[PDB]
Amino acid sequence: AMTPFFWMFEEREKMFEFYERVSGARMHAAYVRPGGVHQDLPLGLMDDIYEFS
Amino acid sequence: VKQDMPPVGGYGPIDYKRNLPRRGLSGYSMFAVGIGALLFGYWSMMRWNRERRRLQIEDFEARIALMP
Repeated sequence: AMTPFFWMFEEREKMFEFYERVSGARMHAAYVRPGGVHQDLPLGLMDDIYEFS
Repeated sequence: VKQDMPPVGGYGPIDYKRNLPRRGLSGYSMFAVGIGALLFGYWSMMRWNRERRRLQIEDFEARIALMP
């Protein structure tokens, strides 16, 4: 089942772009301190989440 | 003023339905059109084969008249 692998990995690349813009890591975004979220999200993100949804 | 990232007055909804059209023909209609084109091919096949046998009999008559 070779291809939907690639399709949903394109989707997962979009979500890695969101993780990159939020933290800066590709995948190992620490970003969650004990006691809240460190360094809150920048402006221009929620509508991008909306379009992705 | 403050400059967080809020949603502007509420956003639109996004669907959560397994949206499936299930289009295409039924069993009877697809079945009948397949068998109909099949029978069309059979009739044309029968016609070409019997006219071809006529010509092949003519070829037999050629070898008969040629032989002695």
